[PDB]
Amino acid sequence: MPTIKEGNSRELMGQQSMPNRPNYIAFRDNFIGLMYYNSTGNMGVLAGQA
Amino acid sequence: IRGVLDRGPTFKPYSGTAYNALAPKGAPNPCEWD
Amino acid sequence: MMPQWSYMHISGQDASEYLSPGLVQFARATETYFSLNNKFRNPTVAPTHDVTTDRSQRLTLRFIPVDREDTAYSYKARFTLAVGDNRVLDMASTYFDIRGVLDRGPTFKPYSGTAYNALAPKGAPNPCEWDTHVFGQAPYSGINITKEGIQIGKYADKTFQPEPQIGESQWYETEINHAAGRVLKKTTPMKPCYGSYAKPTNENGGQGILVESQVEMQFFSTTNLTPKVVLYSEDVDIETPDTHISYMPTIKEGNSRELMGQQSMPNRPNYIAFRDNFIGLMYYNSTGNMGVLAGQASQLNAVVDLQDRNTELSYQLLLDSIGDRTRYFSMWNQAVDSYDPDVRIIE
Amino acid sequence: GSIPYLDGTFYLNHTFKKVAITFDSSVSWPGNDRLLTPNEFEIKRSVDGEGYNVAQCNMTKDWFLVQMLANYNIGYQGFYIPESYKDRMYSFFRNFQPMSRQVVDDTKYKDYQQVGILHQHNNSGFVGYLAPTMREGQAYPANFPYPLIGKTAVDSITQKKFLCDRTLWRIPFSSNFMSMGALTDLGQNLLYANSAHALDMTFEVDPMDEPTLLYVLFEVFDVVRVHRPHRGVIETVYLRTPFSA
Amino acid sequence: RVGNNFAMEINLNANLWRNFLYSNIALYLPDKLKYSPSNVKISDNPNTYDYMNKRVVAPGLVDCYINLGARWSLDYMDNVNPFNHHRNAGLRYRSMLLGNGRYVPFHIQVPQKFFAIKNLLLLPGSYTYEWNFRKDVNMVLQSSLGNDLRVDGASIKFDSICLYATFFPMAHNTASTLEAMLRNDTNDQSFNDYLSAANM
Amino acid sequence: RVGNNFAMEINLNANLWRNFLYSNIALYLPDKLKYSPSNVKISDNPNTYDYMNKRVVAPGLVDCYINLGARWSLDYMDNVNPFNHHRNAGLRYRSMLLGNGRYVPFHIQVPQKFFAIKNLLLLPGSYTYEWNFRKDVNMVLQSSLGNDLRVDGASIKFDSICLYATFFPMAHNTASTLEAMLRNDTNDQSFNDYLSAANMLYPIPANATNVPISIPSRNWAAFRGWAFTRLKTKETPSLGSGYDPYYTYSGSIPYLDGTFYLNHTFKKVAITFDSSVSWPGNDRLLTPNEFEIKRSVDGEGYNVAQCNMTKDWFLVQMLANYNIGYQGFYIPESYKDRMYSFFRNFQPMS
Amino acid sequence: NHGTEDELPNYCFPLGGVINTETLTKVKPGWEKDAFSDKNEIRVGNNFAMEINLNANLWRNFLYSNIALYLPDKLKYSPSNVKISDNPNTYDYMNKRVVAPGLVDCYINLGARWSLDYMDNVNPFNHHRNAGLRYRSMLLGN
Amino acid sequence: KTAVDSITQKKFLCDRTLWRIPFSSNFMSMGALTDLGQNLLYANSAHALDMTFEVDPMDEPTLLYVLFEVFDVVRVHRPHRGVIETVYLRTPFSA
Amino acid sequence: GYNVAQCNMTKDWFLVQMLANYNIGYQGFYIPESYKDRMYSFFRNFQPMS
Amino acid sequence: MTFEVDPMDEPTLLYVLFEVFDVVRVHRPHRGVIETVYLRTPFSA
Repeated sequence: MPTIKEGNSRELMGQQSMPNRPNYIAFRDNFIGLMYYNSTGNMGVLAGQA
Repeated sequence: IRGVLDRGPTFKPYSGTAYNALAPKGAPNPCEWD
Repeated sequence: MMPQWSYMHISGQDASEYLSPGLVQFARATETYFSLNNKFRNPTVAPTHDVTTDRSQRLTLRFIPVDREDTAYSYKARFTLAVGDNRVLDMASTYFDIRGVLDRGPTFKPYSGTAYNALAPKGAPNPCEWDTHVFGQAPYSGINITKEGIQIGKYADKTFQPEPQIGESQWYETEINHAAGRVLKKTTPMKPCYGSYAKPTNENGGQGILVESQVEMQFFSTTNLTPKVVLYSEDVDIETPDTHISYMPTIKEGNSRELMGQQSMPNRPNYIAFRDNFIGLMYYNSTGNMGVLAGQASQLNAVVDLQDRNTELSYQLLLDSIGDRTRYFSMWNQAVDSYDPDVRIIE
Repeated sequence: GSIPYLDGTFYLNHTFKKVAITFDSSVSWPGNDRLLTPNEFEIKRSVDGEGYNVAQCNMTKDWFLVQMLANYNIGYQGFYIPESYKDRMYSFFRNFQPMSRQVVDDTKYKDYQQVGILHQHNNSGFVGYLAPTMREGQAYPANFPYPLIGKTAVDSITQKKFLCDRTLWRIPFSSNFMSMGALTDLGQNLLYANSAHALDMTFEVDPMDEPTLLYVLFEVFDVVRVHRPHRGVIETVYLRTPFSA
Repeated sequence: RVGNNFAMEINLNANLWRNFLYSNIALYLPDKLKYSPSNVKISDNPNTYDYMNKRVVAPGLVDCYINLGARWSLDYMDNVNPFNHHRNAGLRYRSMLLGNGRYVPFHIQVPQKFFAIKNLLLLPGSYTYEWNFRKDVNMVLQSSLGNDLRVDGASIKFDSICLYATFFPMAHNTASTLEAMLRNDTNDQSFNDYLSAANM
Repeated sequence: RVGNNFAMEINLNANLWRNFLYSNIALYLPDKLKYSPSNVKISDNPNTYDYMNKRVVAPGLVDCYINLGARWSLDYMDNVNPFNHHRNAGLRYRSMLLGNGRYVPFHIQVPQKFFAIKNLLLLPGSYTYEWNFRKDVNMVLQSSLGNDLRVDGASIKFDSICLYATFFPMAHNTASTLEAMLRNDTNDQSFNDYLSAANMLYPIPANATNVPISIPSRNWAAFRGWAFTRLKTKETPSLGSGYDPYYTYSGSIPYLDGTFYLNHTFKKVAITFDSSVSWPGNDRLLTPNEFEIKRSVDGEGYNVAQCNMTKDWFLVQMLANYNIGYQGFYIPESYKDRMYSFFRNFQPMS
Repeated sequence: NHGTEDELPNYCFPLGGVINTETLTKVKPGWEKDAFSDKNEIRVGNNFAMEINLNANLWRNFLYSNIALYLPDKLKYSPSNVKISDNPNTYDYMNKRVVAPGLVDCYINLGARWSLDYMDNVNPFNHHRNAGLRYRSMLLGN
Repeated sequence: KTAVDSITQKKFLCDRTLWRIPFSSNFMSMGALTDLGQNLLYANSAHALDMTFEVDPMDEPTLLYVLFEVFDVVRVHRPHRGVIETVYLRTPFSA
Repeated sequence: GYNVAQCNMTKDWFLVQMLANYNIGYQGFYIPESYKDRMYSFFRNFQPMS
Repeated sequence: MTFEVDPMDEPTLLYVLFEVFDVVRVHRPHRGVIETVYLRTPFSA
C-alpha cells in the first residue's frame, strides 16, 4: 500500500498484489471429533430394550 | 449422515490466484484518476 | 491377582481351551466365510523366572584402551574385554566409539550454485571504478545532497548508509533528484556480482575496510552546478569462495573496462564424508595390521586373516541379503552408494 | 488444526531431557545399576556429555537402547534396521531423524559481526527489502552469510539434534525392557501385588514460551466381558487394571 | 542487427528454489518473527485468518542460501505443528473429497470406534442404540492454518442421520445353533482397548 | 499504449532440461573431451579439484537434442564410475550427517565385520581385543569428485576410542547353565564368511583385450564356482600393505563397496581343466566351447532380450541367480531380486 | 488443481545488471567540476526488470500439453490458411486441429480433485505419458 | 518423411552385480555344497585350471577381478574361562 | 441416501463389488490387503470425486 | 519459604543450604575393585 489515503491517485498505481494463503478445510481423519467418546455427559448407549 | 456445511469465507483450497495469474504483481489495470 | 485375571482373560487359557469345543469346531469350520476370532481374547503372559537377574548389573559397559599407539598412517587400540561370571556377551553388540576432528579441506562443497548473489546475471558486474572511470548505480532517493553527503532526515552514516538493499518502492518514474549509491574503489579487484562476497566490518552490514573507516564520497552532476548523485566509495575484502571465472577477457592484471566483461560460474559440487558402513576405517585382510582377539589366559590369537579375503565386500553383500539396503541408518553410516537412474541412462 | 491428543500428530518429542522414576519416595526404578546413568532416564545430552551419545546426534546410548528394545526387542544382540512390518507409521525408528550442522563460532572468529536481517544484503538490487515485493537496491557483494567452506571458511561450531515425530516415548515395565508378553514379568511380581506403592515421576523438558502439557499414558488392561444370556439382554463386565475406575 | 541480440537474464533454478522456501517455510514461521503491514487494515484477533494472511514475513529469513549444504530443520520450526500445512496430503485430500467450494451438502458414513462394541457379535433381540454428535466446528472441522472457525464463519447443520447394518444371510439352522452356543457364559465375548491405558 | 505490450520470450522447459543435462552429464564427461580455459590459471595435477573444476566442457556435447526420443546411456559415460556424483543420495546423506561445514568434530560408532567374531557368543573370561585403524584420508573419506584428498588438504585426527558392550541381564543360574553347555566341543560355535571366496586380481594393460589366467594344478573338492568383474586400477587401492603411496583417488571403491559398473565390457569366457578338457563341455551351450557374454551384429540370432546379450548367457545368469530358465523365463520374485542382483540391474538399450 | 506457489515475484534482468545509465560528471565542493573522467555511467534508481510467473507458466504448459491437446475433436477447430488432411484418423489431422488453451487453463476447477467430464470417455491409455508404451517404443530405438 | 538412412545399436548395462558361473551340473542352486564340488573326479585328484577372458579394450589400466567361490569357515572352541581356540578351514584354496 | 463412499455409487453395489473381489462386506468395510488388491482390482482403481 | 531482606542496588543471591545426609559406603571385594554406594537424604540425587 503506497498510501493510507482513500481515492484513486497516481500513487495507487504502485500498489502490489499477492495471493492469499492457501487454506484447506474439511472433516478430520476417520471423522475424529464427530462422535462423542470418553465424555460422561454425552455417553453413548447400547442396551437391550429388555 | 446428511447435512449442510459452510466452510466459510476463509476456505481457500489452493495457492495463487484464479485471476490474471500471468500479470505482473504490480502492473495495474487500465485506469483513470483525478 | 488370579481371579479377575482369568475371568477377564488377562491371564489363563487361550480361547481354544476356554471356549466350548462345539464353538471351537464351528469357528474353525466357518473361518473362511465368517470369522469369530476377533471376539475372544487370548492372553499373553511373560515368564516370571529364569530369564533376567534380580541382581545389580549394568546393561552396557565401556572399556578404555589399555594401550594406544598413534602412528604415521594408523592407529592401534588395545582393550581388555572382560566378560564377568554369570554373563554372556554377543559380539554383535560391540562397537568402537570414536571421537576426533576432521577437516574436509578447502575442496569440500556440499552444494550446487552459489551462496552469494545467486539472482545476479552471471556477467553483471559490481559497481566499480578503474583507470578514473565509474560504472555504478544510485538507488537511494534522498532529500538533498550537501558537502556532508546525502540527507536522510540528518545525514547518512557513511559506514553503512546507504544500504545497497534499499531502493524505491514504485515501478514508475518518480524523478529522483538526490541520489545515493555505494561503489567499489579502483583498489578493490573487479569480480562479477554473482558469487561476490565481502565480510561485514560493522554491526550494520557495512563491509568497508578498516584501517578507521575509509569511506570517501564522490559527487556527480550531469552537464547551476548541483550534484544529482553521490556515491560512497570504499574498499572491501572481496572474495569468491564458491565460484570461478567462466570467462577471462584478458590475462592482464589490474582493473580495466575489459574486466567488466568477465563471467562467473558456480564451483562444482563436492561432497566429502565417511564411507558406507565406515568402510576403510578398520584394517581387515592385511597381514601387517591384523586384529586381535585372545584370552589373556590363552594368549593365542583367535583372529587369523588373509590378504586373500574380502571382509568389507562380504559385509556389503551380507546386508543386502538380510534387509533393505535402501534404508538409512545413521549409527553405522549405513547409507548405500547410489546414482540417479535418469543420469546413468538418458531418457 | 491437528489435534495430537486425538489424532497422533505428535511433534514435540525432542523437547524431553530426562525422566526419573521413583517408587515409595526412596526406590529408584529400574535402579539395579542398569543404565549408564542409573538414577534416571537421560533422553539427550548437551555437548558436555558427548561420549554418552549415539547415532550421530544428541541422543544417549541408554535411551537409544531402551527405545529399540521397547519397540522391536532389538538391542542385546546388536543394532540394526528393524524389519519393515514391525516399523510402522507411528513407530520409533521410522520417525527418528538425527541432524547436524555448523555455524560461525561467535566467540572464536576474530572478524565476527552480528548482522541482523535489517542489515543483511544478498541479492541486493534483485530482491524486495524485508518483504516479498518488487526488486530494489543495487548490485553489491553480499555481506552474508558467512562462508563455512573454502580456504576462507570461518571458525565454526557444531550443532546436533533430532526429530522424532508422530510417535510416543516408551518405558516398559519389563525387567529387560523387552516384550515377552502383554502381561509383563514385573506386572506380575509379588512385590507389586502383595502391596500398594506410591509413585513419583520427574520430567525435565526444554523450555517453551507457551503453555504446554505433559501427556502420560499409564499402560494397563482395559477389558470387557460380554454376556448375552437371553433374547434382547446384554450384560457387561468392565475391568481396568491397574487404575480401576 | 549488428552484434548480438537483446537479451535478459534470469536464474530459473534459484528462483524456483526460493519460491519453495518462501511458500512452504517462511510463511509458516512463528508470528513473533513477523510484522504488520503499513497502511493496511488487519484484524486484532491473531486466531483469525485475516491476521495470519496479512502478517508479513521477510524472505531473507528463509532464503536460498539458508543453511547451505546441510540437512537441517529450522530451529524456529521445530516446535511448530508440522501438520498444519497446505502440503498435508491427507487433509488436502479430505478437503477435495468435499469439493472445491465453500458451500457443501454432505453425505458421510461414520464408524463406531468404542472398543466394547465395535467388533461385537450381537445376538437376536431389540436394542436401544443411541449416540451424541458434536456440532462444534473447531472440533468437527480441520483447517491447514488452524484458524478459529467459530469466529471465521464456518457452519454446519445436520439434516438426517440413519443407522445401517449388514447381515450375513446365514442359514437359519446354523445361525440358531451359533446363537445357542454364544448364549453360554463360557462362550462370552471379550475385548480390550487397543491403546490400553489411563490417560493423564 | 497503442498495440500489444512489450514482451520477451523464453523456453522454460527447454532451459530446465538443458540445465539438467549440463549439470549432471556434461560436467562428468571424461577429461579427454574437455579443454583448458584461456587466461585462467589451472593446476597441473589432474587428480586435483582445481583441475576438475576449471576444465571447461562444451554444452553442445550433451544438449537437449541429444539422442532425441531414445533411452540410451552415453557411450562416453558407460565406463565412468556412476557413483562419483553429486546425485549419489547415499554419499550426500553421509556428508550431511557430518554437517555443511569444512571443520567437523566427529563422534561415530564402528562395527566389527570380521566373520569369525562378529556374531560370536563370548563366554566368561578376560580377553585381549585389539584393532588397527586407518588414517589415510583417501581411504577413510569419500568424495563425489574423487579428487586426491591428500593433495587437497583433507585432514583427520583421532582423539579417543572406546569399546562398548551390551549384556543381556540373563538370570545367573541360566547363564551359568548355558555356559556349561557351550563349553563342550559338541556345542562349539561355527561361522562362515558370507562372500565365501578367495579373491584375485589380474592386471589388464591399457588396450589389452585378452586375459589369460593360469592356476597350477591343485585340489578342487568343494569348489563352488566363479564370480567376476572388472575394476579400474586407479580406483583400487593396494591392500598388500598398511599404506599405498600411489593411491591418489577418493571416490567409490568397487572392490570394497560393490559399486561395480564395468560388467558390460566382458566378451567371453573360456574355461579349461588340465590343458585339454573344456568345462562345462558336454555340448551344453549354443557355443559349447566357451561362455559368450555378448555378440556383435554378426551373431544377432543368438542374442536375446532385445539387446546384445546372448541366449546362452542370459540362461546361465537367470539360473545362477534364481534357478529360472528350464521352465520359462519370467520376472523373479522381488525378495530374490535384491540390490546387487542380476535382473534388477539389467538394462538393455537400443 | 491446488494452484501454484507464486507468492514471490520472478524477474529477469539486463546482462550488465543495469542498462539505463546516465552520463555524469564528477564534482568538487557551492560546487566545482572535477577533472576522474568527463563521462561516467551511473544508473539512477532501480534497474530495468521484466516480470514472469514461473510457476503459473509451468502449470499451464502441463495442462495444455497433457489435457488440452487430448480433448475430443468436437471441441477443436481447423486452422486458417493451413492445409489439413480430410482423414480424421490421420496424424496430420490430429496434429493440425487447434485447441484453445482457455479450455483447460490454470484456473480450471481450482481447488478440486476432478477429472474433466470431457475426458472421462476418452481412452486414457492413448497418451505420450503412457510409461509402458513409451518404454516399448524406446526398446526399439528413437 | 525425410529421415536419414540409419543404423541400429544395441547394448546393455549391468551395474552393481557380479557375473556368475556356478560349479553345478545344471547351473542351478541345489545346495551350498554343489554336486560337482563333490564329484570323485574332483576329489580323487588334482587339476590345473586355465581361464581366458575376452574384454572390450579400455584406454586405461584395469583389473580383472575373480572370486573363487569356496568354503571359508571357522569352528570356535571355548573349553575354559578366558580360553578361545579356533580352527580355520578354507577349501578349496587352503591358506 | 442410498449412495456411499462420498460419491454416486450405491451402497448395494459397493457391497457386491467388495465381496466379489475380496469377500469384504459382512464384517465391516476396510482397505483390502495389498496382495489381494492387484492392478486390475476394484478398490485399487476406485476413485470417487466431487 | 519466604525471605525478607534489605534492598540492595545490585543483583544478589539467596543461598540456601538444605541440611541432609550425604553419605557413601565403600566396598572392596577384590584386588583392584572399588564399588560405592551413594545415598543422599533427603534430596536424593
